[PDB]
Amino acid sequence: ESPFVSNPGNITGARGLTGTLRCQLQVQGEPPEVHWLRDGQILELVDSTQTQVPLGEDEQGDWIVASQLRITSLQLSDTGQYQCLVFLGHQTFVSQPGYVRL
Amino acid sequence: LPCVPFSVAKSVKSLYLGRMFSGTPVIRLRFKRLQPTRLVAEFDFRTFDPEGILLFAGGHQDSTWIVLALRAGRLELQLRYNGVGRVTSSGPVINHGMWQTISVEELARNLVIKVNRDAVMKIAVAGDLFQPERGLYHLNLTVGGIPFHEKDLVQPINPRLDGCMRSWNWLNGEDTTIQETVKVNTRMQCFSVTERGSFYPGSGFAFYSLDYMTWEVEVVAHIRPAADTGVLFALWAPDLRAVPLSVALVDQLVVLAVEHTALALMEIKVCDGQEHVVTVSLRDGEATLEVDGTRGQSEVSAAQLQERLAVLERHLRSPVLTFAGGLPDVPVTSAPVTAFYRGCMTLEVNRRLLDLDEAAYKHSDITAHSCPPVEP
Ligand SMILES: *[C@@H]1O[C@H](CO)[C@@H](O[C@@H]2O[C@H](CO)[C@@H](O)[C@H](O)[C@H]2NC(C)=O)[C@H](O)[C@H]1NC(C)=O
Ligand SMILES: [Ca+2]
Ligand SMILES: [Cl-]
Repeated sequence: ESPFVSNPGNITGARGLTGTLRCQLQVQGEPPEVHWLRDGQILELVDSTQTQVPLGEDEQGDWIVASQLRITSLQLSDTGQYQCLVFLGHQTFVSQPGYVRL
Repeated sequence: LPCVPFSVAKSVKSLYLGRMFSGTPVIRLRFKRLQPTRLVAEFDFRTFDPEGILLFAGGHQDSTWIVLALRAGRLELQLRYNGVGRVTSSGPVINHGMWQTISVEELARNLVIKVNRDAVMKIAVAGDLFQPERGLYHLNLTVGGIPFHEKDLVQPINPRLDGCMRSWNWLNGEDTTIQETVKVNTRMQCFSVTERGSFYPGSGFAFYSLDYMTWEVEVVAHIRPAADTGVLFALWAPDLRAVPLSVALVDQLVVLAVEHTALALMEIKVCDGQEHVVTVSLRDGEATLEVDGTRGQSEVSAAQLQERLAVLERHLRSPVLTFAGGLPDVPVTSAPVTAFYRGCMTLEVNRRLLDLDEAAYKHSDITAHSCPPVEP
């Protein structure tokens, strides 16, 4: 069952548009890094802001984890299917996708 | 049911920095950026707390970072730049409980710290906080603490910070995650209004390890209570499971006691929402209790006092723990009052203000450096 509480939206518009997509999850224990995927490829080069908030009184309790990806100038190579992915142990979970095109 | 209710009001758009038990941060942010990026952070800030960590920005422990902090009511910056660490400490008093704007910014070859738009610190540095890798620019930022043990700061510090942020801005980003999750977790929000002291909701205590050796016990307590009953201050001798000294509210009176026997009583208007000052002084062949300048009558003969003070004297030669706000579930026959305190209180013992951030143990629901007001 998915830790993702929310999944990236869609962006759809002109060459040069700036916008954001985000995703959020909730996990038990040490919070994972969030990886942004475009057509199944983890993007190493991104404008991203990741937030971790511990909910319990202890770094081993629950955490909220969010990531925001930003597209500064829309163009063809930014086009695609966007999803967040995390590794919890050896397990993997992918979010519902979002779509960017022109 | 408490005779005097306290305000329960919290501000929805705030962030409580003192929520984590250990000076673990309440927020962790990690930035990846595509072009060179200069640190900029701006937040409003309110505390009465004179010491603790506001934020950390940089890479990691033995790398390059800054930490902005409070020491002695004033801002302290610590920096590590390629292996070499440094600390400066400058500017106006911060912990006055009034809102104020703090900016931290990377500018040319300087870091610039501003209070209410006044630059109060400007330090030359050789390097950038963002760490280039692969044409990716990386930075970690934590609020309300640091991501490593405080051992390894340039200069050690107690990072617990009973303080508050609002209207924050990190790197001019438009992410609204922090605001949204504070909204839904009241525990992350601050008292709408704070006044001075420490708040005891009446579910626990703090303790310390203090020496009193002739010998001496002086306590001044400033209190604004919610309830007519509760232990304010006490000593507890673990090995004999005894309570060699206590000062407490009971039914409306204050009692100063040695084990079970009351040495003095003073009347007090506990239920009027007013502040009061309780002071107690004891030493060889002397014990006195004051409430707001007036002295309580002795409850014991001169002969029984010497017996009681000599028992207390005996007790102080062995280890005792000093308790504020309650006792550890002791025998009902140990002391006159064994209940928890509810309300606001500041304590000073042998002429030293007790900082609750420094207790050996503090129950997490006691707020160390602020009290909500009395409820209108
Ligand atoms: C930001 O902080 C993280 C800690 O989350 C740093 O990454 C860790 O670095 C250690 C050793 O230095 C590695 O062993 C870990 O595997 C890392 N953990 C994760 C989850 O990545 C990271 O380096 C910091 N960023 C920068 C720029 O210094
Ligand atoms: Ca503190
Ligand atoms: Cl508000």
